Amino acid sequence: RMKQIEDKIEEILSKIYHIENEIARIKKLPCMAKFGPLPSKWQMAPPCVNKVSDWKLEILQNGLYLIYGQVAPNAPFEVRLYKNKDMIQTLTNKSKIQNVGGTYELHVGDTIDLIFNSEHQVLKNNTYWGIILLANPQFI
Amino acid sequence: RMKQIEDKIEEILSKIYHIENEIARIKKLPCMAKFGPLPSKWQMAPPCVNKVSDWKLEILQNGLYLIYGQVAPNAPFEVRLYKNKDMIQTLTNKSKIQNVGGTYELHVGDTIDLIFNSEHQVLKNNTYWGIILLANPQFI
Amino acid sequence: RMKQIEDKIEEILSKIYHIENEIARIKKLPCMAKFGPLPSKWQMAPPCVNKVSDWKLEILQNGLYLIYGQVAPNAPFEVRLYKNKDMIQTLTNKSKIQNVGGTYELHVGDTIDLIFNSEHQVLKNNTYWGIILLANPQFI
Repeated sequence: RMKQIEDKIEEILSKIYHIENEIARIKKLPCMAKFGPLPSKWQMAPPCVNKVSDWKLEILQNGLYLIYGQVAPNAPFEVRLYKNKDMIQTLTNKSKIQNVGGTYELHVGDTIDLIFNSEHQVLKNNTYWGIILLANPQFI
Repeated sequence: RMKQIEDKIEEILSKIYHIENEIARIKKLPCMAKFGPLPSKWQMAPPCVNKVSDWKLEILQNGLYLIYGQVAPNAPFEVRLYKNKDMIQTLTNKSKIQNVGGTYELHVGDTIDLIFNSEHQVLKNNTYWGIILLANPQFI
Repeated sequence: RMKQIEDKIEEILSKIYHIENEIARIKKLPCMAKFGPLPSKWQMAPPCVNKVSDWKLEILQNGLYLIYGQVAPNAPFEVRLYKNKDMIQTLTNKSKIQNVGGTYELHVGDTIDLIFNSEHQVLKNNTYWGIILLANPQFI
């Protein structure tokens, strides 16, 4: 009868250890990435995105993303944000620092790219763009 | 004295079971909805919103929402997003695919509607809009 | 041998109490602030922001923020949103209610201010702006 009690106590300790493991994991528990400003390249925080090349990223998780950034201006001025082949934003103003992005549903395999007409039209040390995953509902 | 120990062990098991219940619930624990592209109608992920009619939704929780979507163009072109009776955005460009929405504080009872000037001006299979609840602070 | 069992049971109870404390804290666990519409002044929900003056706020945590609001129009019309000294948005339209803000990376010490050309150009009872912290990755 002592042995039973002692065997239950051993089982209880083990469950408590398991629980503290679950709690540790809960305490630890969004996906984001940013390119630039140079000299910084891709910075990230399963991944929802994969860097492709400078200024260009690939989406690895279906979902609702917010894209953000700024282009600092330094041949007509033109900076374009692309989703795959579709131009999704064009920046045209050479005087002011301009915001880039918006909220987009994106699917596995999509790419996002920020392309400069002339590389030297832009102050690469105050120009950057990033992305954050807001949600991944089943319907996307 | 054995009985006490055994009764405490029974009480402990029950508390552990309760704890694992609380953990299960924590592990399980945003509100979102999307209309379209057709043939899809309302898709959702207490609810913060209630569908009203096609393209139209009602808010059931006070809060800060982000509205998103795109209108794919196919009589002057005009698509309008409404909050109640107030037009909150107008889309006028027949060439490019255009984003819809922005961040809005919304209150219980508000409605959001996307209204097309001509139904057939739009490619309904690449046009959709959705909403996500970002936060519900007391001040809204 | 009884004493050992009893001492283990005491230790177990204490661990369970600790666990329920951790769970309580987990259950309790975004930073936001809103100014206006008047007569309301600053409303908030370590803080990520500190009010400075009416319509003006200081950032105390590095991070990615979404700024939102609306200006309800009532000398050429001009309302400007500032980040430090940089104008980041200008509102110029005296007919429609206009959205303010966008997504911005902000650093400790930055200020955000909404400045009216003429105070009485605006309906202060339907004009307000607010901010929400989306994320604080190491790279900001």
